[PDB]
Amino acid sequence: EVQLVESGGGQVETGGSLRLSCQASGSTFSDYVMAWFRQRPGKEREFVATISRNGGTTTYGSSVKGRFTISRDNAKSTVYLQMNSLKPEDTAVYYCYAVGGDGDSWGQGTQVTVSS
Amino acid sequence: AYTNSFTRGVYYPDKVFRSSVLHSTQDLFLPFFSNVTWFHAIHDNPVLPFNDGVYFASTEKSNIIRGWIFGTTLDSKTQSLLIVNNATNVVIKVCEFQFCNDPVYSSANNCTFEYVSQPFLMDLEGKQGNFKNLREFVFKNIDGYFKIYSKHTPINLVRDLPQGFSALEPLVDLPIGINITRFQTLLATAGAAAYYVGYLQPRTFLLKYNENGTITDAVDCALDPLSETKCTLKSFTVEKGIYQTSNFRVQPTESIVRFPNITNLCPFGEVFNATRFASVYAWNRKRISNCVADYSVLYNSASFSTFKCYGVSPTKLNDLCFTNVYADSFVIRGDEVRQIAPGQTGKIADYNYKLPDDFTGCVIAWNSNNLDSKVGGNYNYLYRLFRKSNLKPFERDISTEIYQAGSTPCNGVEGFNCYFPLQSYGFQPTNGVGYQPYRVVVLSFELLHAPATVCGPKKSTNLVKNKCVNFNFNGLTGTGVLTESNKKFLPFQQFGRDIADTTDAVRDPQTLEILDITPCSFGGVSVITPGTNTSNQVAVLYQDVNCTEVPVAIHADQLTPTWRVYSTGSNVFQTRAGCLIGAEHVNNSYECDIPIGAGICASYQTQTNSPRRARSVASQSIIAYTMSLGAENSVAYSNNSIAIPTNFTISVTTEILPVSMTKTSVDCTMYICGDSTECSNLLLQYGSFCTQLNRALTGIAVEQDKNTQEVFAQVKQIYKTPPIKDFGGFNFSQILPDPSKPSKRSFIEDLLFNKVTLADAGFIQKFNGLTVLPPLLTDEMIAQYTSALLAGTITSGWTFGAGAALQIPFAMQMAYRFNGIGVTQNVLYENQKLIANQFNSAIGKIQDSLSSTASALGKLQDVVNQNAQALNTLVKQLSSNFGAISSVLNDILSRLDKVEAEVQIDRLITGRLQSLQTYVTQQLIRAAEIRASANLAATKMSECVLGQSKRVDFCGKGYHLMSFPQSAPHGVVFLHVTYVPAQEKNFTTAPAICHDGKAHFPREGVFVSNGTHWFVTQRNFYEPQIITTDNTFVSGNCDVVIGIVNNTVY
Repeated sequence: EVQLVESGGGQVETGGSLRLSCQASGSTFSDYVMAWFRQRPGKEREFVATISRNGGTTTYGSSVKGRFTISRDNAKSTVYLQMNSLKPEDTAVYYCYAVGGDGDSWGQGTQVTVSS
Repeated sequence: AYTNSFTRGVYYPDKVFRSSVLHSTQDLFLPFFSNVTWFHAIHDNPVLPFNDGVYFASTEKSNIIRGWIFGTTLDSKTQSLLIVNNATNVVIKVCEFQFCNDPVYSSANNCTFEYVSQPFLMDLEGKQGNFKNLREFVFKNIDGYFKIYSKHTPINLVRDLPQGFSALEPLVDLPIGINITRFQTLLATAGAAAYYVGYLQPRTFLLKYNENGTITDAVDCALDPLSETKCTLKSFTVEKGIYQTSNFRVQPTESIVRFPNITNLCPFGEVFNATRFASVYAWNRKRISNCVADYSVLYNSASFSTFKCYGVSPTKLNDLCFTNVYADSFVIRGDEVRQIAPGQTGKIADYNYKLPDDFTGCVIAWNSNNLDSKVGGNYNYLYRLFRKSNLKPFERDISTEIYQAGSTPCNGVEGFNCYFPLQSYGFQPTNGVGYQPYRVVVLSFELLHAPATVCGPKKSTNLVKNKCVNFNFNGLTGTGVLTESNKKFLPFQQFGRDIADTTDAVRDPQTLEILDITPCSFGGVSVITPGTNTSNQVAVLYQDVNCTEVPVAIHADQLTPTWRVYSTGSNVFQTRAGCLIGAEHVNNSYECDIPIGAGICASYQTQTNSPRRARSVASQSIIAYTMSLGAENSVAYSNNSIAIPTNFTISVTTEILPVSMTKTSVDCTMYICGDSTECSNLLLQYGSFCTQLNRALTGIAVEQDKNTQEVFAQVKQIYKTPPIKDFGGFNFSQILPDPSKPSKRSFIEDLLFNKVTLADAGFIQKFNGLTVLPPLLTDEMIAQYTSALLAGTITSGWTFGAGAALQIPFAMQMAYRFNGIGVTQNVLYENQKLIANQFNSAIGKIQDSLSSTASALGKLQDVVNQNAQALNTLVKQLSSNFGAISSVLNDILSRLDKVEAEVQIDRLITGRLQSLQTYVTQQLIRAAEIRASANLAATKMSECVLGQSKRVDFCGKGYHLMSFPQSAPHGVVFLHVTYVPAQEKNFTTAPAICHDGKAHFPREGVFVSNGTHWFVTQRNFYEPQIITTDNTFVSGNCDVVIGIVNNTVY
C-alpha cells in the first residue's frame, strides 16, 4: 500500500508550467525525500534537484536552481512540484524516488514532455 | 574358495612373555574369521595386493616351499624386497631384480641389505609323525619394521583351516622404510599344496596368557563376530554373553503410528525473487516469518552464478537454525563480485555496504541482465564512491550529503562545488564482464539465542525416503533420513532447538526438510557369542534397527566378505531392540540365558531339530526366542484342606562377598612426583589435594584393617574345634581346619586357597607410588578365626556370638535348633542319623562343586579384577600424555628448556593429578560399597552364624536354622542351611468343632482330618494324635464361621 503511483506528468509546451504529484496510495508521503530525475532520449540521465525531509530545505540543483518549485502537503500526501522556467532539456520520464523506507522507489514512472 | 581365519590374526606385537593378566595393544592385527583366498592349483598363484596386511600359512606334506619377493613393482624399477630359504640359512634381499612372471635370481641389483640366520623350518613336521604341519607366517610393515612371525602348528585336518591355537613371536627384521603394496610367491602346479591368504588391519588387541609366557587370547573388532567378543575381551574361553563390540552401531527402527501429512507456506520468495529489488544505496531491509528455503536446493542450484559463503561450508545444510537474519538487497558492478567479502578494501565495499571483520554465512549472487537489463539499458541504480561518512558496518545512510564541511577546499565549497555522492550506475544486457549486473544480497546471522522446541514440526518415522546422498550431513560428520513434516507457524524465522542445543532442521514453506533428528543412525552393538570353548557358531544383535535396512552403516561392505559383516541373511528377526541378523526366531520360550533385549534370550539344547544342531543354538546361526522364567506352577484355594508335609528337602549354595581391597595405599606424591625435585617443588607450590587424598587412602587402609578385624573379631576370644570330630553323627570332614597340615586351612579351605586361580590376575606387584601393606590378621589368623567359627557353630550353641563358648554337643545343638524353629526335637531324636546323612552328604557334594566350579566365585575374583583394572587403568592413565609432547616426565624435563619444561610438566602433573583424584573418588565409592559389603559380611557371620537371625533371603531361602562362615584372599565364601518341606497330601480341617455346646480350639496344632476322623497335628509335620483336653483348650461356644462339623474331642 506504499506502491508509489506517480502522476502530474504530461505534455507541456516550452515556456509553460506543470504541477507534479506522486502517491504511495494508502500510506505515508510526507517525510520521504523527493528526488526527480530526467532521462533524455538518446542520452544519459541527469540530476535535477531534491528536497529535505523537514520540508524547510528545498535543496535544488547544482546549477541555476530557481527554475523548479517543490512542496509537500500532509492533507493529501503527494508531492506538489510546480515546474517553471522551461528549457527543452527536460522532456523526460521522472522518478518519484521516495528514498525513505525503500530508496529507489517507483512503480509507475510519470512522463513530462517539454514540447515546443 | 573362501575360508575363515578362525584363530589366525592373534600374535605378539612386541616383546611380551606375559602371564595370565589382562592388557591391551594397538597395532596392525589380522581380523578373525577373516576369509582367506585359496591358491592350490593353476586350474601357480595369482599376485595379490598387500592391503597394508597379509597372512600366510603352509600346509605341506613334504619340503617344497621356497621364499617370496616383496616390493612395489617387484621389478628393478622400484626398491623391492626378497625372501629366500637355502635349507642352510635364510637371507633377506632388498634388491631390485628384473620382474619375471614365473620364478629365482633374475638380475641382482642395488642390494642394500644382507642377513644370515638359521633356515625357516619345514618338513618332517609334515611327514615323520604321519600328520602334517601348519606353518603360520605374519608379515607386517610399520615404520619400515618388517614384522615377520612364524611357528609350526601340526594338524591332521587338511580339509580346511581347523581350530586349535598357537602363539606367534618374532624372527628377524630390517629397517627398510619401503612402501609395500604388492607381493609374489616363489617356488622352484595343478595340485600344489594348500595354503591361506588373510589381509590384516590396524587394530587393538587385548592379550591374555598362560603361566609360561605364551599367547592364549585376543579378539577381533568388526569382523569374526564369534571370536569378536570384542577386539578386547581377554579370552578365547569366553562364556555365553552379550558383548558390546564397536562404534559403527546401527540404523533406525519402526515406531508408534502417528503420521505428518501437513505442509504450510510463507512468501519468502520476494526476499530473493522480487524482480524489482532496491538500489545498492538503499539496501532494502526485511526479516520474515516462519518460512525457509531448503538451502541445499540453493546450494545445488546453477541459477546462482555466485554461491559464496563466508564461515559456513555449503555442505552443512540441515542443522541450520539461525537466530537473526537481516536481508540486505543491493545491485552490483560487473567486477565487484570478488570485492564482496567482510572487511574488504575498496570504494563500495566500505563506502556502500560494509560487512565488518566477522564471518557472513552465505552471500548469494547471480547475473540477471535478462530480468533487469533492458535493450535501452536498465538505468535505475547508483554508486557512492569515496565521499561520505565512511560507513560503519550495517548502516543505511539514506541522507543526502551535499557537503562534508561546506567551506574546506578538499570537497567543501571551494574548487568542487557541484560534487555529489549519488553517482548513478547504468548497464546493458549485452555488455560483458565488468558491468554485468549480478543480483546480490547480504545474509548476516546472529547466534547464542535459540531456546525452543519448534525447530521440529515433524513426524513420519520411516525406513528412508531419498537417495543415499546428504540425508542429514549433521550430527556432525553426518548421516540420516529425509521425509515430510506436519505443523503450523508464527512470525519467527530460522531458529530453534528441540531441547537445549538439539538443533534439528530448518522448516519448510515449500520443501521437505525434516529431522526430528533423522538418525545419526543410532547406538547399538550386541554381538552374541556362546564361547569358543563349546561352540564355533556366531550371530549378531543390532540394538534398535529396522532389520530391512542392513543395520551397520547400511551395507557398508567396504570390509572383508562375511555373512555376518556382509549383512544379507534371511535368517533374521525384529525385536524391540532391533534386527537380529543371525537369528532363527522361535516361540519356544525356555528359561532366559544370554540376553538380547526386552525379553529375548538364547542357549537351547543340542537336539532341538537336527543332528547337526549343537549345544550352541542353531549351528551356523544363533536362535534367540522370547524370554520366560518358564511357565506357571499355580497354587489353588484350600478352604480348610491341608496338603500337609511328611518329608522335606534341603540344598546348599555358595555366597560370595568381597571384604576388602587388595590392601593398597598410594603415596600421592611418589605416585605423581616420583621423588623428583621438579614435581616435589611444583606440588608444594600446587594446592593441598594430595594431602587430603592420602588421608582418604590411609582411611581406607585402616578401613580394610577394620573390615578384616570386624569380620574376624566378632568373638573376643578364640575357640579351637573339638579334638575328636564325632559330632552326634553329623560328619563335617571338610570345614574344620587342618589338625597338623601346613597352613591349617580347612580341607575345603585348602582347596579354595589353592583352587583360586593362583595367578589371581597374577598380581604378584608394586611399581611406583604403589604399596601393599599386608593386613592386620594374617591369613592363618583368618583361618584360626574360622576355627573359632566352627567351634561355636557346632560346639557351643546359639552362644559363641553370645560371649564365652560353652562345651555342648551338636546332636543336642541341632535338637535345640529344631526345638526353636517351631517343630519339636522329635525330628532328629527320631531321625538324627537320617538328617545327619542328608546334611553331611549334601555338604560333601557341595564341595565337589566348589572344586569343579571354577569362576563360580566370580565376585571375589571379580573384585580382585576390579582393583586390577583400577591400578591398570591407573597406570595406563599414567600413560596418558595429556598435553605434553609425551607422557614421560624426565625426558620433557630435559627435552625442553626451563619455562617449557616446567609448564609441560605442570600440565602432565595437573592431568595425572586429576586422574588420580578420579581414581580415588571411584575407589572411595567402591570403598563405601565394599564397606557395606564388609559390614554385610560381618552381619551374615554374626546374625546367621553367631546366633540365628530371623532374616529372610539373607542366608539362604527361607527357613533359617544356622549358618557357616568361610574365607578367601580378599573376600569370603559363605554357605548356610536352607530347609523346605515337601510331599503335600490333602487333608480336611476346621476352625471349630461343636461339642457339648462349647467351642474347641488347639494350642499348638490344627484339627486335621483324614477323611472320617479328626486329629491334631503340626503344620510342617503330620503327626496323628487324638484330640483331648490335655494338649488343647475349650472356651465359649461355636462362633460364626464356615466349617463347623462333628467328631468331638476326648
